[PDB]
Amino acid sequence: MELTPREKDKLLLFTAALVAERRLARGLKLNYPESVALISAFIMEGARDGKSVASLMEEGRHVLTREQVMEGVPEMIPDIQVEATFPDGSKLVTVHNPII
Amino acid sequence: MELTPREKDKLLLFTAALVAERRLARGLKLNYPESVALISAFIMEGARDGKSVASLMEEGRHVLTREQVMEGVPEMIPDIQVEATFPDGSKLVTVHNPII
Amino acid sequence: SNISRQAYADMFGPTVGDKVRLADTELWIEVEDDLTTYGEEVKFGGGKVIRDGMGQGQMLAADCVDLVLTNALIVDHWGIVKADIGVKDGRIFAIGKAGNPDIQPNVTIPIGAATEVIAAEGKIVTAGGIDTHIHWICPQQAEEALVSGVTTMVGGGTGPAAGTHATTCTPGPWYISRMLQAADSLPVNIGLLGKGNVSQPDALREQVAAGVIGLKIHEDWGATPAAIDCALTVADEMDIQVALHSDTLNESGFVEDTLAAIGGRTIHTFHTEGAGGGHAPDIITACAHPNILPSSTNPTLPYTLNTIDEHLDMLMVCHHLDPDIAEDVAFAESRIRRETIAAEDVLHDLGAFSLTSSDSQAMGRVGEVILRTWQVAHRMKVQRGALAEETGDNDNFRVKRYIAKYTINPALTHGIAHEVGSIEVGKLADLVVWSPAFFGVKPATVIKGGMIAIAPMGDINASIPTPQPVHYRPMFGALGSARHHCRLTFLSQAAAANGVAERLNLRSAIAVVKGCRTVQKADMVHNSLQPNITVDAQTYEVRVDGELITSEPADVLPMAQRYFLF
Amino acid sequence: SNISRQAYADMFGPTVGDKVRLADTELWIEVEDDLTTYGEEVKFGGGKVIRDGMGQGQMLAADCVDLVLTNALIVDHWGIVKADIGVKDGRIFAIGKAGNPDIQPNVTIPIGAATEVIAAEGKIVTAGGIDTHIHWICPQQAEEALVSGVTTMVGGGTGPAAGTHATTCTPGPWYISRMLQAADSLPVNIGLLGKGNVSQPDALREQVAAGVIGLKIHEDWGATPAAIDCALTVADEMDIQVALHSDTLNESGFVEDTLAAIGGRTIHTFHTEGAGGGHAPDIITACAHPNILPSSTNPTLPYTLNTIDEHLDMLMVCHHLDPDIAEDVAFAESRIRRETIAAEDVLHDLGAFSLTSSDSQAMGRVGEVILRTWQVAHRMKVQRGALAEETGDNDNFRVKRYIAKYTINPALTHGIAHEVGSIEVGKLADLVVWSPAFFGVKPATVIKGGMIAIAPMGDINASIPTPQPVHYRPMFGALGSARHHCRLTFLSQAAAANGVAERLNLRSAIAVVKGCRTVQKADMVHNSLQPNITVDAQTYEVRVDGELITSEPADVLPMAQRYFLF
Amino acid sequence: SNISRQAYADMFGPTVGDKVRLADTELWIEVEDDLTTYGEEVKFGGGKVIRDGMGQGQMLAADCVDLVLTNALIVDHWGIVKADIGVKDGRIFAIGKAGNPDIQPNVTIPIGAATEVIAAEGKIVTAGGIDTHIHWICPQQAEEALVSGVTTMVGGGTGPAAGTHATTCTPGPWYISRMLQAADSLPVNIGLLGKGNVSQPDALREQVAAGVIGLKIHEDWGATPAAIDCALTVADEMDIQVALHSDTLNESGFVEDTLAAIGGRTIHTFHTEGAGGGHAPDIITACAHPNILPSSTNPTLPYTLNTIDEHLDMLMVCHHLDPDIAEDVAFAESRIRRETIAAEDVLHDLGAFSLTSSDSQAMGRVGEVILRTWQVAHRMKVQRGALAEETGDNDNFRVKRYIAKYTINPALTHGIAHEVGSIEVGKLADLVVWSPAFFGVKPATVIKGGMIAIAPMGDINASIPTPQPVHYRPMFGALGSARHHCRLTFLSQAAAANGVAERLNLRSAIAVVKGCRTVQKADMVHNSLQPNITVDAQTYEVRVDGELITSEPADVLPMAQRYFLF
Amino acid sequence: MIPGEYHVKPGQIALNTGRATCRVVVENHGDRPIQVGSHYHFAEVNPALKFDRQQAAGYRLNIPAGTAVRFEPGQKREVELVAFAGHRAVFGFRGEVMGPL
Ligand code: NI
Ligand code: NI
Ligand code: NI
Ligand code: NI
Ligand code: NI
Ligand code: NI
Repeated sequence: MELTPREKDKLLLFTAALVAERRLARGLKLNYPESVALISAFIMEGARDGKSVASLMEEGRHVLTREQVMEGVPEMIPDIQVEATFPDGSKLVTVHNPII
Repeated sequence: MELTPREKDKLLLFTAALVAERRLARGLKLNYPESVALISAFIMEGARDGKSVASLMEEGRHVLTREQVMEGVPEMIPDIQVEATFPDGSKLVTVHNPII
Repeated sequence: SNISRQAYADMFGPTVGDKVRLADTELWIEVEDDLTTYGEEVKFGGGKVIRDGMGQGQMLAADCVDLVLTNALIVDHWGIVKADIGVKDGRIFAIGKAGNPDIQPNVTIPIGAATEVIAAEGKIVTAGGIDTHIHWICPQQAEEALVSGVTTMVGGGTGPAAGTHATTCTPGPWYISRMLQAADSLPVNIGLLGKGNVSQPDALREQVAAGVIGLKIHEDWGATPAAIDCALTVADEMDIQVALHSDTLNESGFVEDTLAAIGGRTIHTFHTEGAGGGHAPDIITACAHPNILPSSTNPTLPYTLNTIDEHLDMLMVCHHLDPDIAEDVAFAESRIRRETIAAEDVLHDLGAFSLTSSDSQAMGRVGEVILRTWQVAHRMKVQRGALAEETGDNDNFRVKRYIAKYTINPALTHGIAHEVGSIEVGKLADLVVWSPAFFGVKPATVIKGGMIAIAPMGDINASIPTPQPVHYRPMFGALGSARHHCRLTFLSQAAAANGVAERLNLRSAIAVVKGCRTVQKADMVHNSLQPNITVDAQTYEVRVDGELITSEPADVLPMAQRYFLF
Repeated sequence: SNISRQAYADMFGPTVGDKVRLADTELWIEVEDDLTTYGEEVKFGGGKVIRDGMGQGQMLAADCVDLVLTNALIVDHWGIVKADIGVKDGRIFAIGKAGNPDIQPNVTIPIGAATEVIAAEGKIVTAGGIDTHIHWICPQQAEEALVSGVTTMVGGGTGPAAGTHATTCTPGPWYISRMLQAADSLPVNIGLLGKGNVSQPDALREQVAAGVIGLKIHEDWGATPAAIDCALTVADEMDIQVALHSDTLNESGFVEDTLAAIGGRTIHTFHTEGAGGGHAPDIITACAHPNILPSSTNPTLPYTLNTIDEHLDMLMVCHHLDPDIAEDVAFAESRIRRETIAAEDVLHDLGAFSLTSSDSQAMGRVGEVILRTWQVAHRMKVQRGALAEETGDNDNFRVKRYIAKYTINPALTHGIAHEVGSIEVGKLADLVVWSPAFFGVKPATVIKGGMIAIAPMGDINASIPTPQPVHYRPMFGALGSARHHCRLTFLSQAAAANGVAERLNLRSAIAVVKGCRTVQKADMVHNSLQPNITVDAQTYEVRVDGELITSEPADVLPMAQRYFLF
Repeated sequence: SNISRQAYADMFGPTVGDKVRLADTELWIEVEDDLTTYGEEVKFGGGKVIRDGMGQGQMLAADCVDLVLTNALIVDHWGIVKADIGVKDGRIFAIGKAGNPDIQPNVTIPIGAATEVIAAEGKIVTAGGIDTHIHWICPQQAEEALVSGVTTMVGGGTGPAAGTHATTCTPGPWYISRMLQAADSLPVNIGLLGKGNVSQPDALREQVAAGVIGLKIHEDWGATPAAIDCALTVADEMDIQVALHSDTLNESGFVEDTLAAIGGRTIHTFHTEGAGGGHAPDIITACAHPNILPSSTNPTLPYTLNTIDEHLDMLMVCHHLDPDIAEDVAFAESRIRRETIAAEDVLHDLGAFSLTSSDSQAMGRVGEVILRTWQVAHRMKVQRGALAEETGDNDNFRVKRYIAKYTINPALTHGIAHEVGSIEVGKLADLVVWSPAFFGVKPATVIKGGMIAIAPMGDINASIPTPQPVHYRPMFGALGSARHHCRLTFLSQAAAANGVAERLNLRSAIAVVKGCRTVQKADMVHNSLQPNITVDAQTYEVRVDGELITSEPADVLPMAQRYFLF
Repeated sequence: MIPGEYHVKPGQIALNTGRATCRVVVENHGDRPIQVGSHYHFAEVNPALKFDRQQAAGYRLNIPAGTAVRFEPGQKREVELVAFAGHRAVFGFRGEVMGPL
């Protein structure tokens, strides 16, 4: 596969998002790292699908709501940032105030 | 579990194959590392099940077709190799020209 | 007897007249020359040529090379040639024909008992990349750059501190000493930049004497005419380079005022297009000047349909702007401009911009200098067709023009081209071996000073090195004392004379920079154009001799989704 | 002109009278003082204050600091103050007002060309934690403690051997020499404890002369009156500390007999509540004594609804007891007692227990010393309300009382408070920068000897350092020769005089312990209470002057599920 | 008073006459002797024996051991004995009875204040494995081998280069010097092999003088009679070993011609069965010769139902054969032969093959030397029953015969048995502690030179070292200067005399090889058989005195799917 | 589009041009296969190969570099040989020359 360190680092993020996805499916209110991982992995999959940076900056705000996360988590996350390989190379996606 | 470095290294391969499995399920054409991970993990599970090396050298050729992978990927993968613990210990499985 | 050209190419790699596609781009290279004698090629293996009394001779170690890269397809600024490369004492010994003079003709690279072999048939071999805009935010950037094919890193910083997050500055003797000590641990050649923003020359001379090979002038420390003048006066006295991130805010003057302060002296302008920083909206006009060595940072390379959206937001987050303040919005819009971002790609194609760099973790991607350079070359071939300099049905001149941007031109700019930057006799053997399908994206082997430093490696417990998972792992060239022997720490002439290496107990080989002041735009290999360039203050349109310089944004690029897991 | 207090706090961090919640606890700190001149705050960035001729002066390196932490909200035993912190030569230079004396008033921390900047506006800055109950079971404990905000580790051991699994002892000159050599590789300051259990003083003097800064007396090696007397006699001769895990079994005598053997000499009692070990059921009575410096280990901190169940079983597994043997069950029940576990939290709140520690991987969690200290402070505020010493509508005195437990008090106990343990001029610059929402749980930056040693770091290949995944990665302060310059290995006076550092070729900076014998309970900062404490032999009830000391177990704690992935 | 034997075994481990199953195999060991005095066993813990004035004495460090492994069940070539093992100054001090001579009888291993304890009750302790067929393809192989219980690695290479992918050769003084420098970083003892294929003896003498402890003759560099003669002439002058991979192609002669070139001189034949390389189809006949020390590489050990299919394809991929070329197919079929692969297992059982090795990442598995040795012993017990040498209802002699294959016999072959290879007084304390259920598969503790170098380790932040996830992590014996003190770099006598260690600034302890030329088949511990062996040129059938030597392929093996995650 | 594909110029390459060549009939009289590489000194091959050793002095097989010719037991072939060049000094093999020729 000739995985570079950056690709191996993203595998860690994908795994942390699997933990969060299973907890959200059990109906738990997610904590700080679960929430960050879940939204970040969602953006990476959107980039793999060929969605635009502009589209994902908006789609990222509809992954989790205040009722799905623990008290104070939305305030702990003013933004989520992640880079992914889009059809036109690596790009940075910033999701502002993702949880409302 | 007393995991050795070789067992931890295979966990990385299993994770990369989970990424590929989810992308193939969304109907995406897989790229080079996704394709290598998907077929390699398939072989490791076949060895765990007790399939023979000869059987897996043939079964590995029917995991992905040219229509399920990006242009040029079959040419980028002339063979896939992976070792796994069979009932009779570690063995090397080589899948020649896996994607046609 | 005869062999078909297809069978020859399969066995020994391509020869004169054969063409090779670079990765998944539309770029094709043609073999210009082959230094072999047909029938006398050296191949290593069972029943092959490199064996006692055959391709391997009876000479003592002093009389043969330590390493031979056999049948390499060399791609460098000087040619696209098929040859064997000999390495001796960690340096390039010769480019030519390897073998045993006892039984073979025309041998220029003797192979003996003391010779190791790297099989380069069917591979492309290039010099190691040189990135001159590194922010030393974290030490993990070294392995990330090395994996990408970058073997030398010039920059500044002290770790993840505010000063380093913004600027390539290692401030003061204490931090310069600590970073030179930390550099021994990293498998890349390193040179440091000091903080150049001061109007007292002695505060600059102390940093050069401590070890810095250059000074960075950054607007965040005050890129005023007085600070620029002071740094250039010291640079002229001490044979070091000055790197510039100019006054975006036009607080002290406009681009013409900074150019007046420079007063025709040699300076390396970082992110010359200006999205990464500099006089808004016209820092790009600096590429008209003979004393300016202009570089681009990589996020704007090439122009794509996602560029403006990512950048407008990337800048807004870095500076804590908030889209509700009209003046913060007016600032962001003055720095991120579609007109200069699109012109930059054309200016690289014309050879008006001479270097590419990262701006690592500070509006730049450390592992993408090489990949993005080739993406620009591809996009320019697609949009512009053949260059005026092109001879033959190939892209050889465009390839030589672009490879010079991350190899020889950064080396010349920073006064280290006597040690690194190209595959040339006497230079350090920093070489990258690429499979053509993965050229510019994922190298087969990265060699530092004659030892393999990093390479893809399969299962450690496997019966062969190829079984999955295959991922980049550090090799012997990256371990302790072998790493120290195989890497260089660059020092200023003042630091070397003052015995800094001995005082700090630096373990790595030392090299000293020279020729930073005499280098000019005319010296930039294949990238010496000085266009009559203008930027309209109202529209931001870039023109050369009144002609609009523009390009169209890419929807999809090569060297992207086909290769990377994420 | 005027700015609103809300706008000021957003731009420069809180000022006098503003309050800040500590993480997700009910603890609130109030800014007591601010060392700035309003309007003259230094901020770094584009168009900001720290620029040539502005907030940055023209002074030479000898005349300015190497590093400035701007606008820090300092939390230390001595105050909760807003100030700039200057660092020079790896040591704290001043706490005050940073800037350029050429244009700014009241500057006490000069900024020059040689100065690096850490932006601490909106952050809390504390001294690095000091853990004095480390079992050196594995070297991975160093990074785990450093990430938690612990910069100094005192303990003993040789790796995952039976002796070390049970006790903090590095036995004999050979292992002491090997562990001092291994310490150079770890990014924490280290001091070693030897095996104190012997009745021949020369076998103890040899260990001190080899390098140990203290001796551990552990019941597993025989904590008899004769062994305790021998270790204390040697400690008094050699200026080193004695740590004690007393005779749980009451084999040689009861707690009064151990106290008689101590004979009023200075000693550090580990896990004084007794669940971690010690005379059953009354080792807790040692905190009444002026010569005893009492610590708690962290699994019993604070008392929770899962405490007893985890501990009864944790002990049963360690000692291989099996719930079917009535005498093994009688032993387990004599060591794990709800009455002393609940009293311990109150005794910390009253300042009768002076230190907190881990007991790392031997009934203690190496990464939770700080987190659990704050969980106790929270639980005590909830249950007890304001302390008698509290002034104002804040928790400042409780915060100063608790932070002293893992900073200055362990440093004073082990004779290293001249080097570490607090933010004070001349001390090593071991500093932790915290975002208030993550205070005590996940630090923003950990600084060792003036260099950043570890920090959260996002994607290495990203255009900025913040994109995911963000996780703790070692920085330049943790690499080779820079790490050696930025950490300390503590030695006894005998080992330093005998040239142990030169003999073993130790590469790190060396510090020598002093003042271990003169330290007493009265010297424990904010934690000098000597209560008239008793434990009922039949009920285990803890009383102070006849009054029952107890607390209620927590169901849910702050600094827990909101922050951690597992 | 009396204790039942079952209760004794549960408390102190098995004693004389008790049997233990090796992992999940059909092999049973019987305790032959016990060096203790019943009632005087030393056990460490709360209220146990090893305490001041009890099992721990008052002696100074010079008068007691640094480390004691208590109640170990020793398994070595010389016996299966229950004893305490004492270690002093990183070397084996004694095998016997530990304790305090002041109160205990028959003490031969004094325990004092300076003594660390490893609890070996219920564990099997063996010498560290010695792998002599290492290809230095990547440095990650060192940790992989160490985890498997291998503490010494002899081989050659320079990283993932063509030469090293095929052969165990470190070519020339420059690469030999770099690899000796890199070896300081690895937690295994290392010795290097040079390139032996040359007909000019001075090119070989230069490599030995640079540091190699042996020379490898490989067919890929030309294994001709003249090259073999030259290497053996130099080896006889310089006291180093010669390793041989013979001419598979029979290009220069048949196996008899190579044997004539050897001329009765000492040589180590690698992969003697021939699937890994050598004169086809009869290199196996070399085991009849008194001057030949024959080893097997591990992929053919033991013969299984998947062996031929994996190998035929493994070879086809290595050599780039393609199943469509009749001559490439004829070559593959001449090297991979069911007849020799099946005979090899029997030849190991008879003691005609004396060593096992890996051939790491070049048709061999670095982490499986030990596991596969035991799988062969199991398969041979199943197929052949008791050995003729067997006494008692146990497998003790078979166990001693097989353990010698990866411990003492490789050490004797390479002239390092004066330092490593067995648990014997004065040898380096390289010891492996195994839980019987995981014997040969996953060790409990790996000790290098008296320090624990690697061990399974649970959650670093846990209250105890056992909670999940448990995985192998490097310990203090693998860190910087402690690692240097605890490992050996082996040099030739010429390199040691020429001051190579000082010139290269090698930091590790140095050992010098001796006795490579005088070792013969008769010296191979329990494996000295010289059978009258023949191979039929047409059928490949192996016969000893006319009798067919064969075995049946395993369907399922022990030490496999029960233990490994993948 | 195939990543890294070659567009080989069609034609032929003439090997060992201008060098002296000869042809020898060789038979494997042994009972085991023998394979000879392109650069081996042909006069010093396995003695079980029967041919005119005097004619083969200073020659190697005239085949693509790195390739080999296989002789099964009893197999007969006529091979083409090409003279060694450079200093024309033979060292190694069966130690029959060990110097110029
Ligand atoms: Ni900039
Ligand atoms: Ni920058
Ligand atoms: Ni204790
Ligand atoms: Ni403890
Ligand atoms: Ni071999
Ligand atoms: Ni081998």
